[PDB]
Amino acid sequence: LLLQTNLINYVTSIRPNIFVGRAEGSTQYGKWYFEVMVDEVVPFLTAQATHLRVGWALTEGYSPYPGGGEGWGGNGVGDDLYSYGFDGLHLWTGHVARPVTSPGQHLLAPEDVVSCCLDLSVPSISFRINGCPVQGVFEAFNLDGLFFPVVSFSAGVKVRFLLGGRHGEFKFLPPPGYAPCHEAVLPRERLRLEPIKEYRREGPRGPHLVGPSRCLSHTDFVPCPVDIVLPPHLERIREKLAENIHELWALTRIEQGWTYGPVRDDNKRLHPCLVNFHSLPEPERNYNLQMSGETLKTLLALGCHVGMADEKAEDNLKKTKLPKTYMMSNGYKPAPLDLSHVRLTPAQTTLVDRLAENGHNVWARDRVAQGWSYSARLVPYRLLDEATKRSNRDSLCQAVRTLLGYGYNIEPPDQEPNQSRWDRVRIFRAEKSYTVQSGRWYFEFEAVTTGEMRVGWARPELRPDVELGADELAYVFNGHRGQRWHLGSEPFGRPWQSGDVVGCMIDLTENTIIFTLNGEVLMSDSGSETAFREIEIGDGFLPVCSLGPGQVGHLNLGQDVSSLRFFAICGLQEGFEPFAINMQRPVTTWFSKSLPQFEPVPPEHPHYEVARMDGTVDTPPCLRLAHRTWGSQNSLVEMLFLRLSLPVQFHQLNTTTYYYSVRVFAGQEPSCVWVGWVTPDYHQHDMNFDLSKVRAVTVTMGDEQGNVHSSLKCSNCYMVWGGDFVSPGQQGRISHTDLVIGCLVDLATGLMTFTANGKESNTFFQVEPNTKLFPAVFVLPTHQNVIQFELGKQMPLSAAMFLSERKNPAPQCPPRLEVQMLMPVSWSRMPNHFLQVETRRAGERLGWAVQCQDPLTMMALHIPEENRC
Amino acid sequence: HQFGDDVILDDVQVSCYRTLCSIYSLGTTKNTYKLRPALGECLARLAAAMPVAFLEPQLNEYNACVYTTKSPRERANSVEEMCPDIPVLDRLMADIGGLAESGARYPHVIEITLPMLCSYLPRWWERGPEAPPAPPPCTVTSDHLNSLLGNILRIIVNNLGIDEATWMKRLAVFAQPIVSRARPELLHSHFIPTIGRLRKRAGKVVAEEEQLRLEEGELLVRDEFSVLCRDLYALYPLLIRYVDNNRAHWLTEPNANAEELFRMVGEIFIYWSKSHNFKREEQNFVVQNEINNMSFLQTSLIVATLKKMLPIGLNMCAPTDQDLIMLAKTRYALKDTDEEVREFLQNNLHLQGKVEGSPSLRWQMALYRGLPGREEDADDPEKIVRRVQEVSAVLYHLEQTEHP
Repeated sequence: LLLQTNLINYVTSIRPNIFVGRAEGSTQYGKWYFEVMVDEVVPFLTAQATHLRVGWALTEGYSPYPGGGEGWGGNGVGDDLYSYGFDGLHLWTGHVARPVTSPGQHLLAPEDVVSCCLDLSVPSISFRINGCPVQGVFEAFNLDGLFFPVVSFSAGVKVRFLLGGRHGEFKFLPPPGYAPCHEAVLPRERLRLEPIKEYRREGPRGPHLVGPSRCLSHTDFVPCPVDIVLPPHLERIREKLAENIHELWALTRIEQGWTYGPVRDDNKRLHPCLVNFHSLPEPERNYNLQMSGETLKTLLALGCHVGMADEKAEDNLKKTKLPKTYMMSNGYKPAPLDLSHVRLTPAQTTLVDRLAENGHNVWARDRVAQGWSYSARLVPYRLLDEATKRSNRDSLCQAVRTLLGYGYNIEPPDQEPNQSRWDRVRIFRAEKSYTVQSGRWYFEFEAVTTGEMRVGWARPELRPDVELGADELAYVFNGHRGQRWHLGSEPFGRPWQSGDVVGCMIDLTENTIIFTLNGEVLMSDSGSETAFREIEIGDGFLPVCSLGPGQVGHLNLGQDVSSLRFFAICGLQEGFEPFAINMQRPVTTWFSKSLPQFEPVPPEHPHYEVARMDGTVDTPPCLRLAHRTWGSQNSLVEMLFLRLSLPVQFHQLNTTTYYYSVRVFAGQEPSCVWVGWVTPDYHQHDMNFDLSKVRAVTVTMGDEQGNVHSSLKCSNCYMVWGGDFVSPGQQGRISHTDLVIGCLVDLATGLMTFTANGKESNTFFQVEPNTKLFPAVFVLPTHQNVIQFELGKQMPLSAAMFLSERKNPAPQCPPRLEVQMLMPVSWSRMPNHFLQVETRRAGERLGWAVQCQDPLTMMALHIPEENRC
Repeated sequence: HQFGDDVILDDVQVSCYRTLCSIYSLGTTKNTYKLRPALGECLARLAAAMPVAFLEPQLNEYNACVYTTKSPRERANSVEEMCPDIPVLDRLMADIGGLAESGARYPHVIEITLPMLCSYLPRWWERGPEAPPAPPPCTVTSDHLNSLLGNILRIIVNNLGIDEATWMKRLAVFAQPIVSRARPELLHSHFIPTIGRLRKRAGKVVAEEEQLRLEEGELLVRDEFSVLCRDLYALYPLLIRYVDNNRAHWLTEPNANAEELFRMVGEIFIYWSKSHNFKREEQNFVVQNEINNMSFLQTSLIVATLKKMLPIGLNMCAPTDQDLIMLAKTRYALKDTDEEVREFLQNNLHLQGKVEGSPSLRWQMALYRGLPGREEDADDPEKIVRRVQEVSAVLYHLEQTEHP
């Protein structure tokens, strides 16, 4: 009932940048192997424990911010449902204890080896340790995102993550097929361990705020090549192109030093293709004409224009010089067309380059998808290697030079004219305590890289999920687009390079705001100095910042004069001063988390309204939803829920086990798995707009059993009991819960496997009806099994909620029960002192050693009902 | 659009350069034919579209830009034979240098030949040598631009005029990009003596009217003030752009010469503050010329000079004097003399300080000791009250005229 407090240590993790995933065939045969080494114990550094875990990481569920969590204490690697790892004696997936029997049971002792293996075909995550494998696996989980290795760590550990590249000597051997990054893993970039979704990094001069990281090709490893006629003019010009590419091929061969011969040899460098078409072998002729015609088809695959031009190829014939350097073994030296007067054309060159990439895409599909050979292959890429891309671009550029030298112009069909973002621009501010009700101050900002970012001042009621300056609650300036932002972004300022220390400024004495560039005052287009005159003070303002995706910032708040870069502004001569004049501490600052964290419905949200309908004898009390019948608010389907929780009875079998089923009007067979342990799960439901009353939640069924009631009279939508850790984001929801524990035994046939982790344990109402509207849907799940207290012929929901109406058989709706709706984003506050350790070169050498020594802690306000911190 | 290099190569160069051959008669002989300034403006636009670099014809043959491209036989025969009487730019430099000391009235060739220099050597300095951006650079030095610019200011200094002049406007407006580079040695060389000459343009000359007031005399001195106000608009719009590109280094490095400029231009503003007739004379040219005075930078240029320099002059004074500056602002409400407020502040020198009482103040001059300025050796009481004398009256007049 009341709040609780306890000390708590950090939990932090890092990743190799080793991305994999089950694509539509270019999955790189789903086989890699782990390896770890630890050279420490440190069981109790200061107070609690050490938190070493190792596991997988699927890129979607993870923003492990340092601080609160979706449980008790910190974010365990394993706490989220999208987390599969292991401690040394037991494992956590979805924040559940699950010990496994094995020989040599202990925590992660010094001088031990642990590893794993994964298969993308069938979901099978199996682990192993020194000496023998562990008796437990995972299976039956969604894999619609990537995967990569991770390692957890609290403090006081000096482990090293021996990968396998050159120094990762696998003492415990892999099975066949699992290899350390063979074909193109580590794509073009040197390996380097990284923090998972960093938002603060120390620089030499000072800390640097970091924006969100884009999805590094979260799916679609399989590429998108372009995807049938034969006119006569195209026939003759492609025959000419076939001759041109063949003579250029012979030119490249003899330039390499490849003479002509019947058999293929490497020392003598023979090849039988080195003859003109009048005596070339027929398969070579067919091959030549085939990819020549395919190249022309790709050139006009889309609606590209082409037509009559009087056959200018014969009109303007030119030929390249022929010294003895072009002399060929047979005698048929190449005679390329000297059409070098073609200068360039940017758009069609780029289109031909990506069409060459489509040629590479289909080539890689033929090599891997149908061939599936081994390089003792190459990934289907688009911009992996610049050298090979440059070579293909040069070859196809010579091709384009010949094509435009024929005199055949081409242009795109329509000049070559945001599906799931999940990561808005991250927003930074100070707390409300530092609000400037009245005064006149100064600060400045620096950013290493130019991009989408806005700096200025703002009122302290900045709701997130709104771009800065899109509403009245901000007066930021954005330079990259080059316009000062408010309700109506008027033009002002200019772009600015990687530099240009921006000095923001404010004066509440005369109600004026100005901005600076390169330590110099900025000028407006309208013949004035930053026209924000006549601004109401209100409840004061405070500095604010933003960062685009992948950008970097550096907000020196002016704690001392010497740290300021320029400070060459006229304000120091007069009553103006910096912001952060004299504090013992730095300002704490605040930031926003894209955690899809629950929250209550606002009282007067403009589109949405609700009602608590009191009951009668005709019906018990009911919660009624409402919505405007237009609104411009037919947004994504909502994730709503009722406030209070319901733990299952006890973990004490038939003593405390419960069941799980759903009934609409008769006995359906969903067979949702009851968990059996305490495992608290909330009410939950979803509903898309219909421009009507939508629905109305009610508590009913007071005769002999507990039962949710869910009326609906306008559409099909999801309405069944949820979980507790629910935070999937906002999208059209289907089949997003996952995971089944593959608990095993030494015979590898253990009868302890159990489907679980009902994060969204919701049965899909898409399947149950199929009829032409005007329905009377009264879906009603039942989890409260209810032992019969005073059976006596004739168990409401409310008896189980409050723990003071168990004897009460009638239903009730006290005010604490409230409908509540899921925000996508909410404010937060970072620690003043980040974990200074875990900066041991981000992997030094001899398997990328990482060092962590010093301790640092929070306290907590762990709510009992909500299970966060 | 910088298309002048290539799009007029073939005999349009020769045809326009023939006009350059005939330009001598427009100034050498004068029967009746006024249009020479407007003709000089149209002439000055040719230097902006001057592809051939004729500082040295030999290096021009070295450079890619008319004999080199086509066969020179077809052009027929020498590049210098087109204009054997061409003015060499070094010889033009010597010509204007000798003519600067004389400075007689239109010197008629200054109206047409001077804008060649500003329209061409700024246009070609970045192109050629002595300008960090493969053939030899054809052209001029940055010091050449500095030297001639010293002579530009000297030409305006000598050509004061007594009743009339209507040529400073185009020349000052045309010579905008030469002020952009403006290597900092010229402040010591020319601008401080030149502003001293403007101090001599003040000092009982600007105050000619008040001696007569001890109506006809006001009319006569107003007619002389027409020449003065035109001279202010001659010197100021070069000074504004120079101040914008060099105020940062004046603030960071405290320049003594800037201290003298601050008190001099403040003296000009003090004369402007009480002189209603000078304000009316200022009102004459702004409405006659119809200058927006926005792209060049109520919308006065004299107050702009004061306000743009005022960070530098305030930066010279220490923060400890700020309370005494407030007291001095109250002192000038009594309309006391300069010696009266000077001595009344000097004898009551103990009123300053308040270091230990206010920590917010203590942080302020903690910076002031950290500047390149030294400890209390140069800042004697006499210089301190001199700063009080200037800035207190400056903010008094500026605060009154702020209210529109």
